[PDB]
Amino acid sequence: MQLLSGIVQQQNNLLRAIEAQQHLLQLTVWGIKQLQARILATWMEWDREINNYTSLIHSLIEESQNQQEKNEQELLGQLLSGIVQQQNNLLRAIEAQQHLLQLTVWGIKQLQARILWMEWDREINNYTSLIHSLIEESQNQQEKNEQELLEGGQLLSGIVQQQNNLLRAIEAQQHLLQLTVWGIKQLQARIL
Amino acid sequence: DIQMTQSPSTLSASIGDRVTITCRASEGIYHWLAWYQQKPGKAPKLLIYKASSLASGAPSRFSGSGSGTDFTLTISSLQPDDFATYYCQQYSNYPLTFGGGTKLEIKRTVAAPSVFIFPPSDEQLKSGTASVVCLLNNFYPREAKVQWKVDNALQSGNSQESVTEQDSKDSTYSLSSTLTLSKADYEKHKVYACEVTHQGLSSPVTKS
Amino acid sequence: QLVQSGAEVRKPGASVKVSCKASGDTFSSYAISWVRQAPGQGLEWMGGIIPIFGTANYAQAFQGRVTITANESTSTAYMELSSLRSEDTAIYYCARDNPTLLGSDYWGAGTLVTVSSASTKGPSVFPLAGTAALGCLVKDYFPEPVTVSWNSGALTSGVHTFPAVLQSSGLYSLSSVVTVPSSTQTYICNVNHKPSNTKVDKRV
Repeated sequence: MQLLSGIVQQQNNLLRAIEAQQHLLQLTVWGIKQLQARILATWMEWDREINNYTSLIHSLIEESQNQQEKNEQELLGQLLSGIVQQQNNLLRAIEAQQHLLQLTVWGIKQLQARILWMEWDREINNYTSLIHSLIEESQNQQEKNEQELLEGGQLLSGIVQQQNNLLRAIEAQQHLLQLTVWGIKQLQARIL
Repeated sequence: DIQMTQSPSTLSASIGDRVTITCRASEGIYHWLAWYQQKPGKAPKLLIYKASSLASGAPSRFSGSGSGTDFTLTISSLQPDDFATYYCQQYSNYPLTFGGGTKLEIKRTVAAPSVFIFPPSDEQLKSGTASVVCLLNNFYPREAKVQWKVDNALQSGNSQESVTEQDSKDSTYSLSSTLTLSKADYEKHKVYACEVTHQGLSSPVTKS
Repeated sequence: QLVQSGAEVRKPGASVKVSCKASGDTFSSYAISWVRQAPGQGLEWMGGIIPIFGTANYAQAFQGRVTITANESTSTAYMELSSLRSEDTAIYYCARDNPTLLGSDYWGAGTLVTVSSASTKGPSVFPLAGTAALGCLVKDYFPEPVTVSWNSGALTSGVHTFPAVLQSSGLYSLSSVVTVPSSTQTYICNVNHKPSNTKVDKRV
């Protein structure tokens, strides 16, 4: 039962990571709004919240990596294998998105110092590209998994359904992440 | 800023043919390139995003390709609805920028214009201006030259022209040329003539 | 999903402010672009705003003269263009830039702005004149547009309503023609010009 128990736990690890990511995205959105209001014309607390959620997500990603390793090892039919791979896919998307979020945080902080880049751009582009491919690969795995269900009870179908909601939440998070990159690029243009 | 250059500016092809159009950026834009389709009278419509993804409501006969600085849009077999102006747009960096457009036109057989002349109405001449009109009806291709003439010797340089969009059934153009002159110049001369050259005409046709 | 304000006429040197009304959803997760198109020309990006941040960017050509704002309390975005010149005469579109697509998925209907010294004025309609051709010359109106029918929408085939030309007076002129068998039928063109509130029907 160690695989099935690990797969269930890994679903909760991923949800918790995505939740923590969501709070972090809201903080970067606040930061950008505040910056725009000053060029139109609390930061110590903002730093602390950024540092707290950054630490939290780091520890949640570490737990999810360690659980992934355990499940992949216990795995060694196609359904379970698909479910484990889809956990890996989602995890990779979260790791990638977190790095993009940390690049946006860096941008905010630079802009902030001047209201108190070529390499940045290149890294944003590289990770954005990566994330698009990981989302595409998760969508493909999700179709596959849904097809395997047609050909363990309601437990496995339930997990497949929740993985669809986790991917949906990653996609929504990417939509808003990409919006913060556009906002930081608009602010960058204005100071240059 | 990033300059987008589309090639070719115009293209003719038969319904059922394949075409490729191209978009080139002045610097690398990764895959951050969108194509839009626009019909006259209408807003643009997204067809392709991120260089190669089909937008919702775009048929599979469309595809896009490319990366970096060089991009392409391909239609494997043209249907009537695909004849339109296509624009590319980069979303790599601000400010965002469109290409100059590629107009796609329907190819068919040569057809000669039926050509008609209309003299100024008496009611307009009352008031100090004469408008002489000349109609070229249902011809192909678009290239067609009008030469106005008053008392032969006088081939004039004082007119305006207008061409319809291609007809949706027979794929032809029509053209309306207006000769504007003062009441006194109108009433001084006797002979009013319109000389049409065109590919479907062995020789210039003159109605007067 | 994007509702734009009505057509406008202005004199050179004046300003215009055009609006675009969206939903709640649009304003919380999307960007708004403004894109113009002069008659017969191409699309030109004017600028954009991200309402949740208030950030904006403008094309080089309009730096100094354009302001884009968006107030989240009415989910309305605006575009204000100053020092209007005649070459600013165009259809102005708002567009929703979607960050999942990196493209514009929704467009407004467009707003005609005409920049000129002419006063609003209905058209004068003069006639013209195996098969044969008659027509209507719709002359000396301002501004665009004008609508043309034959026999109250009954006559459709053989009809060509030409694009208006802008004459050297600063007024517009358009012709509309039919081709009909030369072999009893009456023929009237019906010309609507909404800006002046004038409807004229000329027998030919």
